[PDB]
Amino acid sequence: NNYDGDTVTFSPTGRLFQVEYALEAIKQGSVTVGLRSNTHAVLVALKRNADELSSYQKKIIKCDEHMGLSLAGLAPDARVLSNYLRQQCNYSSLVFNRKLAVERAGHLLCDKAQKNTQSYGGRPYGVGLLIIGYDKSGAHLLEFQPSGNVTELYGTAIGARSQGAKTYLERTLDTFIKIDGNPDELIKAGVEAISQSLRDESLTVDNLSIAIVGKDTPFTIYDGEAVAKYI
Amino acid sequence: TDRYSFSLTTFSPSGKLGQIDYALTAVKQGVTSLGIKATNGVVIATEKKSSSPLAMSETLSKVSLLTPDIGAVYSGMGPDYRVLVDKSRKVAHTSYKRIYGEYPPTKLLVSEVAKIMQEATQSGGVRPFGVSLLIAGHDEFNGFSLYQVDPSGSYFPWKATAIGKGSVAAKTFLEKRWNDELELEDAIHIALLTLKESVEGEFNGDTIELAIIGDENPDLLGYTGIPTDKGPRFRKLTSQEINDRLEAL
Amino acid sequence: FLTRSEYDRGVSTFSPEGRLFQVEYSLEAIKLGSTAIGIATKEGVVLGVEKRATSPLLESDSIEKIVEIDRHIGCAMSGLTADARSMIEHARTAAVTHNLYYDEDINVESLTQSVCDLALRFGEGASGEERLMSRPFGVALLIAGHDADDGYQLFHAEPSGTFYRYNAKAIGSGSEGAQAELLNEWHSSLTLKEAELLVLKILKQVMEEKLDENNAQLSCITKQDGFKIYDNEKTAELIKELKEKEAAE
Amino acid sequence: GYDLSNSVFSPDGRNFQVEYAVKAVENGTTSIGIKCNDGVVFAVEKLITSKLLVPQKNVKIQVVDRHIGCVYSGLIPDGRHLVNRGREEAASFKKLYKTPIPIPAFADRLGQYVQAHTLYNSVRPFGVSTIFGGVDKNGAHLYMLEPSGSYWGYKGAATGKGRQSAKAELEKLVDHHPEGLSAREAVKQAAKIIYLAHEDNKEKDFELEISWCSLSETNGLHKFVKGDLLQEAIDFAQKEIN
Amino acid sequence: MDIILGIRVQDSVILASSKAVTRGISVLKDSDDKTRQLSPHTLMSFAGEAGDTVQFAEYIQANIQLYSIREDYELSPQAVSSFVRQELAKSIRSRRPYQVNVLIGGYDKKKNKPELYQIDYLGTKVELPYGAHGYSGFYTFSLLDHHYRPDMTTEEGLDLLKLCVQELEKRMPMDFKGVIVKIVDKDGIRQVDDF
Amino acid sequence: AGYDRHITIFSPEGRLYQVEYAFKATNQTNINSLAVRGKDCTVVISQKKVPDKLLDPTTVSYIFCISRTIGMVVNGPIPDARNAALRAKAEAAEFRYKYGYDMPCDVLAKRMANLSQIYTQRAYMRPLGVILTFVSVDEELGPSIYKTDPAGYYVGYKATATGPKQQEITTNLENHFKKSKIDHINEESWEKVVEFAITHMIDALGTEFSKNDLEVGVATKDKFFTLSAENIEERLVAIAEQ
Amino acid sequence: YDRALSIFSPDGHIFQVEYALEAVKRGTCAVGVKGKNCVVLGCERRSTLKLQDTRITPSKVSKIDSHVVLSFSGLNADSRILIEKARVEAQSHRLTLEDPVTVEYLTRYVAGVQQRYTQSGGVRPFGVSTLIAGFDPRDDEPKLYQTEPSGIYSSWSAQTIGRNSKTVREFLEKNYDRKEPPATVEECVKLTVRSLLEVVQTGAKNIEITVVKPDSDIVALSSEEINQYVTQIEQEKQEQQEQDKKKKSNH
Amino acid sequence: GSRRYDSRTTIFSPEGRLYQVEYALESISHAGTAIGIMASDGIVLAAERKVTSTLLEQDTSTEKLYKLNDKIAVAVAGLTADAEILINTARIHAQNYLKTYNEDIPVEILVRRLSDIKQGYTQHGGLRPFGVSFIYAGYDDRYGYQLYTSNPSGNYTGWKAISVGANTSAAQTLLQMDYKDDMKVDDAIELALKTLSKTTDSSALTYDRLEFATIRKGANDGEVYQKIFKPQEIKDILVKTGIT
Repeated sequence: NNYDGDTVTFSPTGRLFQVEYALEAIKQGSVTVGLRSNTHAVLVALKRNADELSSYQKKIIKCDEHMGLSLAGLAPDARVLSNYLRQQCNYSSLVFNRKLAVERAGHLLCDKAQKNTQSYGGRPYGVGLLIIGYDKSGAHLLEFQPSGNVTELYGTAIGARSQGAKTYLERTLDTFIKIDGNPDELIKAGVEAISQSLRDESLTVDNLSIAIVGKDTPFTIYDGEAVAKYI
Repeated sequence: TDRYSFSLTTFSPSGKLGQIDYALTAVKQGVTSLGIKATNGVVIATEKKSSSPLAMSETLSKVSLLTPDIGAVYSGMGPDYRVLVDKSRKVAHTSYKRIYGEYPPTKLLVSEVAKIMQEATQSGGVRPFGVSLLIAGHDEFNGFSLYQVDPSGSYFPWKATAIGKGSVAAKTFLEKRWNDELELEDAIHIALLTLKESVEGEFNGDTIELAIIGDENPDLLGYTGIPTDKGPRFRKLTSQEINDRLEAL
Repeated sequence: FLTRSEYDRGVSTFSPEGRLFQVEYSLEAIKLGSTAIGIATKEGVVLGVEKRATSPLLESDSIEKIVEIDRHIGCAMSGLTADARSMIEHARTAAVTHNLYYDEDINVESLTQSVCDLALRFGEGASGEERLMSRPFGVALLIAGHDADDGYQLFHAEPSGTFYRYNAKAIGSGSEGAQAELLNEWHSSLTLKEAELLVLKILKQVMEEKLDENNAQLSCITKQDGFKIYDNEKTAELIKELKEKEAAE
Repeated sequence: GYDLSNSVFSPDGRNFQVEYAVKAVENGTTSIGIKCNDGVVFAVEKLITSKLLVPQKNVKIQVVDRHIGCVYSGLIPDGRHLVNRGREEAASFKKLYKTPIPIPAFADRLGQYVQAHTLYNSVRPFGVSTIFGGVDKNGAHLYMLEPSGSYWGYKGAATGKGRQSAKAELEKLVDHHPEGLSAREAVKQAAKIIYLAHEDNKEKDFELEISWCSLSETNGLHKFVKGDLLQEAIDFAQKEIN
Repeated sequence: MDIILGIRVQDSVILASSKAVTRGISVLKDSDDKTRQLSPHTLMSFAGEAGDTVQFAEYIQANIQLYSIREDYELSPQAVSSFVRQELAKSIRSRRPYQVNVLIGGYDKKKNKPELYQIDYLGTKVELPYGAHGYSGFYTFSLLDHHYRPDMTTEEGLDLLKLCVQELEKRMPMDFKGVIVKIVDKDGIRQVDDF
Repeated sequence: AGYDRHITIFSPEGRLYQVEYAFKATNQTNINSLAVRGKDCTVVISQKKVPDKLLDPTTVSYIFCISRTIGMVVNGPIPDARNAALRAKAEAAEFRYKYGYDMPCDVLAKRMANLSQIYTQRAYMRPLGVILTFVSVDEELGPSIYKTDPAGYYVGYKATATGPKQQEITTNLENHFKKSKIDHINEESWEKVVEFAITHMIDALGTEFSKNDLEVGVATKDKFFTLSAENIEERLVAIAEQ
Repeated sequence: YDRALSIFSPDGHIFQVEYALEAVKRGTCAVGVKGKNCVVLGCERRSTLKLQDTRITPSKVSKIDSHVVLSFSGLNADSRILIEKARVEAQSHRLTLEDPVTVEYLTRYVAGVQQRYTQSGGVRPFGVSTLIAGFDPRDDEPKLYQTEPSGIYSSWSAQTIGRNSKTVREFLEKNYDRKEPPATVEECVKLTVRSLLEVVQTGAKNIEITVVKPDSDIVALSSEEINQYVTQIEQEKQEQQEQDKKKKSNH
Repeated sequence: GSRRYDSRTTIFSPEGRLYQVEYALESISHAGTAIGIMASDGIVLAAERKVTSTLLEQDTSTEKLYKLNDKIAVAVAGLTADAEILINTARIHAQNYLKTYNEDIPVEILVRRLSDIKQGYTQHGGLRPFGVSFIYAGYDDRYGYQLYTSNPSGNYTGWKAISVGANTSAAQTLLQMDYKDDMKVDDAIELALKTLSKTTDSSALTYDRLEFATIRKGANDGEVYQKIFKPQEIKDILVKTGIT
């Protein structure tokens, strides 16, 4: 509490420090990797057990049958935004007879982050979401920050060891863009992505949780022994 | 967001309310004013002072009309005087002029304005009005009456009293010059003499604002042929009639 | 005492660690709870709690930590029980709401997630909706129950708004010492009565009192017979059949 | 110590909060606005900060109504909120009067809303400079709006990190043409002055985006510059810097 | 409306209420009471509208007893009467109309005199030596005036009231199957099973 | 107590630290004003200075027209100038609505004073940082000046100036009415009072002017107008030929 | 207002809940003891100050219902708010569910009421602890509950709150057996009076006693009766102490 | 913000006590002295004004004595400014009760209603408590004459004889020494006057600085004469007790 205070402070460095702090929420979270092609999106998520009598913590939430989100960070924070994205999608289905597109939903979300930074007694949400979908304009992968920035990427990560996933994806980038209508290949290259983002916790067929979306396939979540064909 | 709903007013640890002490100190930074209650009237007097000498003070007033029997005059903060005079008028009309059709008693009006000062001490988001007001008026049952509402929200009746920075001197003076028989004429020559000890600048009837809650005037009513509607007992005296009283000491 | 921090005038504020500070503080209040051990089998879930007493005057058979939420969902509460009084009431309302709407059982996970939604509501006035708590709760639950579509479940609900499915979980003061042993002794070959006795055996090690039936309490959830709280005499019987097996090692 | 709240005053006339908000905008990226005779040309620098990014699929230039471009720098989410408000305020005008909001009338709505957040302790001041203008029927206009809730007319305006350089090149261009230049011809000059304004900041690599509202080529609606025109403009600037 | 009569005896108020209850065109019940003891020494009987009567009658017992337990002393019948008046008064102005006609009878042990009151549905309090509402009232008001005396013993008040019952039965087209009798006196609030 | 200078509340001394700072934020821009009474007219000039070439000069103003016969000339910052401008326009319209004739100067002065008063008495309220001068020609009171200020106090005048160097201007007006022995300039042409005013402003500030360093407003009866830059230059050509 | 007045403390408490428990400790002492055919609440009447009329000063045991009495210790302002809220419930129960309250439902209500002012902000916690006693309707289980300002209720077979309460609790482990309560009103009363004569002292002045017998029998005992019991306890105690003393001498 | 500037004023200290109540009680001990003495025929409430001058009017002053209702008057000691809201709330409550039950208010009800108002301010809102201490004189059927004093917490206790404001402990001892259980209004007046003569900062106690009112069973069989005395009737009983 000097310049480092609540959501109202500047701060002679143009910052607000509430934003950097909520971005350590993400860092303290488990790793997740997204990657897309022009015909398929794939999210490959690392769940995290608390103990061996505890289960693994769901990391991927279905928003729609062509739209999905997967969180990284604080689970209570995620649940206020996840309810929100599904709510405006069903709203767009009702009113406009239309799927709520991924790019537009990034803009809606953006302003929802902004006003709890605007108002005193607010706080930024300490969750960053990766949001995939397939619409009438094709595949999109958005990376959402506690900042409120929405950005469009071919493949990204957030978590711990997020740097190691992006370096694998910088080499192999032009390979997965020209693989199209073969979802299998994209899934495996993302397994391979999250291999460089292990804390020696292993690749395991109940640690890794997949969800895909196609042109030709709904949103589907693979878990348990639906992941064994890659692993 | 907003949550000022908690008072900026608290009790100091040695007893009292801290802010009303600070506010009384601010009343000794203002102008000087006095009021004398005679047998046959009330006279009120104050000094006209202005920021720049090229300022027009004749188009400006520091004795204001609340109702046609009841006038006020201040010593203390200007901005705070101006707003509280308009509410005095708004509560006198809504709470006795719709409910009984006629202008309030002076005692009833003093309590109406003392609730406004109380609710500026109480409640969050506020501080007291930093003024001492004289509320002089006439009512039909306790005769002529003069009150002083202090920044606290108490009032006290007096027979003559003074306020502002020259208050100690002025009151010592009024202690011998008041009497159980007094004429309104004699009270006018008195009030000028005292307030002359309190003025250190120019001295003229253009600078001394005199109003009397004397006796009715049928000419300031604007109409005739009703004996039932009486004239205002207040009468602000134009500057020329005041310039005469300078010699009539 | 008086921890070195920068916030104690906010409640939804960060934190150079990057985690809510109040939430953090809450999990270090579950260790002032009394020890509740809970073993999940595939044949029932057993919830045992040390009731805790503090005088022998204290009548302790009219106090319990076991609360029936509905016929097929049990809960045992540990931590600060004034907070949990409000939490339990909320779930009971939801459970009945689902049976009104659909004339069907509520999922064990679906209910547990709902009381997590309640716990996220601390705040001065944030987000779109009103905040009707100022401060997060300091109580954690072992919601046992049985649903038709995943069988027997045991969940741990945190005052964080986060939930993990456990197959045995301990909460309270003696939580750490219990759970070490849970990691070691549990297998998926337990039955209803072997699990039952396994609760009183580890509950004896984290017993700071004396193991008897007036300070230890059992409860089961069985599919076709519902949630049934073991009477006190039957709990006495099990304590004795423990002593046969404790002089048989 | 006068940073407690945004309603406080300092004895040097300062209001520490608000001045610190300018530090936030200086970390932006170069953004220009060209007041031409026929209309306006906005351009924004879009950094490619990674090769994993999908180029020309993110906009930082969004229209408000159909004839007011708004291009912002500073805090990108915060500007998306200030742009979002002015679509509500703009549409209210059109309903109530059946005419699209005039550019000087729009200037007032936005200005007033930013000024408001320094009169209450309930909210935080916005840390953006927004640059907006377009063509109305009383002609083309340009405004630069401060995070202080202050604005003035401009014959050219700029913001960013390369703002010393931009504002400077823009004096040269108003000294080439005292009678001003075509918005047709301005497509190629926005390209030029963002490029010299990136020599300070040449650590990174960028994609040029340009937009215009002109009466002469886009019939007063604010459309994007695209196609062959866009890539010729890029080529123009490159030959100039070499 | 049905039977509901008061007579102010020297030392007591004798109230009586109809047994018969007809909602629809079939008598459904015929031993029901229409009276609820407010306080140890004030009884209130009611008739008026169906279903309005049962709810609003429970409402007054609740509130007057709320105040009784606050002050560990009981309100005078004059004071309870005024409360019932107050409420119904607000209710003819208010959105939903109540329509409850009440005889409040009590023995005040502090004025040492039995008190009888008639509160109509409009909201008019009146002290009376005998009273009645509705249909029954039209035949009895004149019948009680005839034979009365200022001071009459308790068992004389019963005999008179049974002349009024007996008369009613002949003349009314409605059937009421006899009354229930209650005495409110200085020695408490009792019933007489003799009809 | 400990806070009396970041919230509005009396000091130990009985003064308001917060409000004083508002009066110490009025000399930032460094605009000066001069206003004089004709016999049938009111004249006010204000400075217009732009620091760089790339501001368009037309939009840079300080003379803002509230009512049809009342002009309002603002000394202090341009964000709080716009909030004050807006507010008065709302009240002025409101007045016309409920009494049936367009708002007197006197009452418009009294109204903005009561709004200033509230901002120095509410905890979470930022005082206005402006002195407003209202110039009018009334039909009942004639040419008048009332000046409002952050305190919430107003005062009338023969003539007044504001700015950092205002003392020099006090001297010129004091001399002017020391010689005449009347309380206003006696001129029948609204133009030469604009001329007299400028002459005293050149004398007083010790500095030469141009059309663009001036900004001139005149209230005659039943209209308020501002002079354009062309019409301003002419007054300086008729000043030399006096 | 809506600002937090309770902020969770990192030592596993809330600061203001612990301050509230202290506000009862500096409060006046109540002793409550349940028999097997009565409940008895004895409460101290502070009468240190002279010239006080006790007839117009209320008692520190207040009957909520006609068969449920409540005594209290702690702050005497705040206590009156909990008691007005609890009388309102007592009637409500009759209105919507009929029958008078059971001891348990009310006890839970007072507990949730003090609980609301922690968890909510802008409302600070109370500092009052109650002994809630009575019999349920048509039963004769004497039920003695205690509520505390943390928002927790406990049943107890005998309980004490207020100043030097711990010293009284020590007495009750040895002089009241759980398995055998006293079996007469008169014995149970002489037991609680003896407890009051130790931490309040100064004759029968300060001693107030409410005795409840099943089925709506609440009576509060006259000064004269109290005067008889107190003087008997002192003489009986003098007679006993002295003969034990003698037997010690020789042995 | 707001959170920043908040002190917290309704919270506890480790004492389990509220500063703003003690601080209020302190400020009543700087004001004028107020005494009530209950006779078997009446109640005398006698109050000393903390200000006086030979230019103070006495003839429109009822700045400590105020009628709440025609059977209930109070003597006021504390912040006079605060008290005025509470007085008019008290008059309105009296009237509410009187409206709905058509019968004169008990003294018990009216003292408790005020105590709860004061209670509301310490309980919540972050407000300061009104700093007033009341002595209520009342007659009601049930208990006859009744005397009650209440303090800023919101707590009341009945009394036989009491003193509040400045010299609380001193005047009280005097009252213990000369109190007869039964008195006449004349014995109550005699005691009351002499105590305030023994506690005043001026060299002699004068009529021009005394407010004095009674409620007298000077009228009989369910009728009471309420009196607010004029200062010239106060002058006259001051020579009877021989002060003057």
